[PDB]
Amino acid sequence: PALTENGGRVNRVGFTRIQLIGSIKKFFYEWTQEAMDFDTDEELDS
Amino acid sequence: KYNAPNTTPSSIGPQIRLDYYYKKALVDAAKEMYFGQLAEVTNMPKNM
Repeated sequence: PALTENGGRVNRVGFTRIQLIGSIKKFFYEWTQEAMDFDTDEELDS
Repeated sequence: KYNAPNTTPSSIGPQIRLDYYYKKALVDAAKEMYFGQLAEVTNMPKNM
């Protein structure tokens, strides 16, 4: 970027900006009372 | 899930204890005694 004693419109410059994009997206089990009761392991639920 | 009887395997897996064991057992009362009561006893000495 040069210059001179006279000056004037000599060195014009610009700027930009960028963009970003994201997203948010996204399970069960069942059991019977007879299963828990008549089981040998009484800590099965845990 | 389900707990079908061991022959039809349970959903969770194998089952070990299928029975509850009642500790107390059943005995038979001794037959009441009749002829033994009526008796006389004579002592037979040894070396005789």
